[PDB]
Amino acid sequence: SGFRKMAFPSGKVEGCMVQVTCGTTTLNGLWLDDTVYCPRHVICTAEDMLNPNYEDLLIRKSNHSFLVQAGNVQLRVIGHSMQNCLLRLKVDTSNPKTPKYKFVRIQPGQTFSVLACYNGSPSGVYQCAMRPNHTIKGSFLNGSCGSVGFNIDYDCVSFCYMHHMELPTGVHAGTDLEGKFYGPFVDRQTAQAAGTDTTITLNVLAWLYAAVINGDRWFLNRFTTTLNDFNLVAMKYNYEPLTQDHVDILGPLSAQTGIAVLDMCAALKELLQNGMNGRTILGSTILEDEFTPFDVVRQCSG
Amino acid sequence: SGFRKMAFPSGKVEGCMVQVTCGTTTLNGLWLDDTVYCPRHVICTAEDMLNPNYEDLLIRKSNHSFLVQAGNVQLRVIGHSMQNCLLRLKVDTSNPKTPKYKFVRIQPGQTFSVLACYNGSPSGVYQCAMRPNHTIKGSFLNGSCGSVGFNIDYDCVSFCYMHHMELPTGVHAGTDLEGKFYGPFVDRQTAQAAGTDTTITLNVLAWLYAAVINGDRWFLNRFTTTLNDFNLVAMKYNYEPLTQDHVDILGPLSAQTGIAVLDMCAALKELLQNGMNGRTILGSTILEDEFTPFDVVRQCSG
Ligand SMILES: *[C@H](CC(=O)OCC)[C@H](C[C@@H]1CCNC1=O)NC(=O)[C@H](CC#C)n1cccc(NC(=O)c2cc(C)on2)c1=O
Ligand SMILES: *[C@H](CC(=O)OCC)[C@H](C[C@@H]1CCNC1=O)NC(=O)[C@H](CC#C)n1cccc(NC(=O)c2cc(C)on2)c1=O
Repeated sequence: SGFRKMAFPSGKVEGCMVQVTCGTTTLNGLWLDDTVYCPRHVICTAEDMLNPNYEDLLIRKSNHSFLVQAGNVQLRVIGHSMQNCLLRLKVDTSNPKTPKYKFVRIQPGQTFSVLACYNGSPSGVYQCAMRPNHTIKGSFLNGSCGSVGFNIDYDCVSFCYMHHMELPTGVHAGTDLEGKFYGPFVDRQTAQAAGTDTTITLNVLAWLYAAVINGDRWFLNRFTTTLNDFNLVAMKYNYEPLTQDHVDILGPLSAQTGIAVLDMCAALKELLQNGMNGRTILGSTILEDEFTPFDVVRQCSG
Repeated sequence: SGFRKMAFPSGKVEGCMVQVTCGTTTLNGLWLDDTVYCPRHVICTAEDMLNPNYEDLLIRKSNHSFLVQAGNVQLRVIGHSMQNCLLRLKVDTSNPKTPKYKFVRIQPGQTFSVLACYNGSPSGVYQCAMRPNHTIKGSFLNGSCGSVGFNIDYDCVSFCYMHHMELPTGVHAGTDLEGKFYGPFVDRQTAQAAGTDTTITLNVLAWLYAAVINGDRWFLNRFTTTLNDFNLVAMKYNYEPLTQDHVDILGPLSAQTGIAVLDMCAALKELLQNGMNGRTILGSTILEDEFTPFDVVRQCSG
């Protein structure tokens, strides 16, 4: 019945994306009740990037210094504070399109949809995963900062990402909605590097479980193996190692397909060794690891 | 700055997705002003699939025979007609969340976002392209029919797709919002086949133009070639042939990168002949053809 990388619907978040300008510099922010969250680097000038004192740069501002527009209509600011790497700006008006929501801090290999925005307007939406090295392989132009990542859960919106910046390799770094960065990164134009990235092993498996449910069984083999043998191979190929928790978590997809997590791992193990022979799994010629167990069922079961 | 497959934001459409039940059978429909469009096969029973008389099956129904719920609140039906392969159901109430909109009939290789829905609720959103053989490689479970495809253009929503059914290969068929199918397909459980599929040549190019703007130039070469030589190779590899219109259309990305459409085609030509040597373009190990010229700029320029 098909397997696509698919995002959550964006409407609920769309109604929360306001424009924040401070002096000249203009980026997106998130409007939940009478707060507007945006990156603190909104207060920076082109120079205040190599080495900026935020606490200081900010002590040189007031509520009226910041301009917040919903589509075209300004919100009057009445409070402005620093929340780690964000600004928490109080506003005269509380958002009428504010959904049920929570702020969460996703673990690496966990996924979220990004809503890419410019001057407060949403430009598009795509799925991605939080890398082990604590990065994102997003698509983000200049003015994209403030753009958010989120998981929906019925009518509840869980915010997990706000975009701050791009790193050397061409990869993206940002923070939770508590303004606390992901990985060891800082809001400055210094030379910072993402660590070496591993492959999210659990996700790769879930993706085979999905290939199977989608009638794609070629790479299946008879061989089994122990978590122990498999972990030795995983290290070679820079795969994140498998914890029994992970195998328990694949239980539902395991039972659902009548393939034992460890039988599947044996199939993977082989693929890591025996290439793919220019075949395709679900149409991919590489091992997709941006799909959680949860992603897989949700799509393949309701 | 990154290149992702990204959908348009779904909010505008989200507010248009109602549940339509007729007897037992329950699928999604689209609520624009006081009309509800849904597939006509809503009126079918499990048996009325191999060979159903719709005009007849429908002549055996009235306005109250159909149940339309917005989230949970019923819309009173006051008119029910057949619009080719859709139903046009009139309702007591006009939709308060109806956007500016038009109904268009995209050409093959043109793309749209799909909003996958179940019992009137949106489940997720993904980009795809209308294949040359007039199919879609979507992800669609049972109850997904009624789900729509669309292009946004500032605040205007252009509807181009409604989902009717799956075909042998694992591919998806449906219609425009005039109820007129795409390709030679019919709303019946007969054996219908998609033609052989070609590769959307223009899109493959735009995707290299994007790889280039995203600092990915390895596959570039010195060789040029004429539209004529390139078309001969295209046929071999089941690529859709290049019309000068197509090359004119790549003009903006051409100028934008200082690579001449025909210089780029020469690079492609080579790739079709000289594999990829297990390299990646924009991280893909195959030639991506689900990206229009227009898709490419929009993402890489605002
Ligand atoms: C924020 C955009 C925004 O809205 O703010 C301006 C109004 C951007 C997002 C970037 C632009 C390109 N791609 C992105 O993801 N972030 C920045 O530009 C940050 C600002 C902060 C903090 N920033 C500032 C200065 C330099 C850099 N870049 C690098 O450090 C860097 C080094 C290498 C190599 O590649 N990038 C940066 O992200
Ligand atoms: C519509 C789902 C819906 O909401 O209607 C039921 C309430 C589905 C969408 C399908 C389900 C699985 N994947 C999809 O994209 N469409 C149908 O099930 C249609 C109905 C019509 C018209 N339909 C009916 C009967 C058979 C088939 N399938 C095939 O013809 C077929 C043959 C092979 C091989 O694979 N599929 C069908 O789509």
